Amino acid sequence: KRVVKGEKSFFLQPGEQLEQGIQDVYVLSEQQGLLLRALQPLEEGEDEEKVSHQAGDHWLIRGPLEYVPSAKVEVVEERQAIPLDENEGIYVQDVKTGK
Amino acid sequence: KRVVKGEKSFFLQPGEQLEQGIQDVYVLSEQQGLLLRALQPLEEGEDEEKVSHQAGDHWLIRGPLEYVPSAKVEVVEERQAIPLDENEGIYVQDVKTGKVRAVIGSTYMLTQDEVLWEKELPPGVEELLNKGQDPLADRGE
Repeated sequence: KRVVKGEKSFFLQPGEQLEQGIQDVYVLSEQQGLLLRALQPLEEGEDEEKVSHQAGDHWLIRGPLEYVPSAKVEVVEERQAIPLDENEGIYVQDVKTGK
Repeated sequence: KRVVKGEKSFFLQPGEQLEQGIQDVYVLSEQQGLLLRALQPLEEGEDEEKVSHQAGDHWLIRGPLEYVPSAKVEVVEERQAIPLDENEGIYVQDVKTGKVRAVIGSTYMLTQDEVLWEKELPPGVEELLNKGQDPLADRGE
């Protein structure tokens, strides 16, 4: 597969095909995040540092940004921030450790 | 038999055949593991060290990894990690030795040769556990 993003007009050459059609890019505020798992060992240098991810790793994207998924990356779930007043709280469970 | 993995396009030459078709590779997080038994003495150097396995050996694979089964390896069971809160636990039984114990605290995936044990209680004690919560509270009846 091959991912094409941006302003671009092209013809589908004989053999090529779109997977699901023309898709719109994820656009995210700071109240919004994406949970998305790797499928292969991959690298992505968005900032100066390089984040690596092994074959089954989930991770969380967040912030004012636009994100287009890679071919090696599947998107699992869209998250939102929970607006917590001071002296209000939730009970989270870190399921890797259990705490 | 012969196992072909990866991005590859080929023709089935005259005589050849697929065993069950185009199959998708096992992909595993750290909450997931595979139990899979050998059928012949085999070697596999995934890391620098070499693990050997005799003809009937089960073992457990775990982690962020992708795994394609060998022709000498049969897959028995898919495991998941049990999310255990602190001060919560399960009763595992190592069936090679027999020693049932209690593993309490962190999350736990049952290794090779471990099974879940069931703790039964004497009659009426379960009625005391579920019904009577706080004997300072509901001690009236």
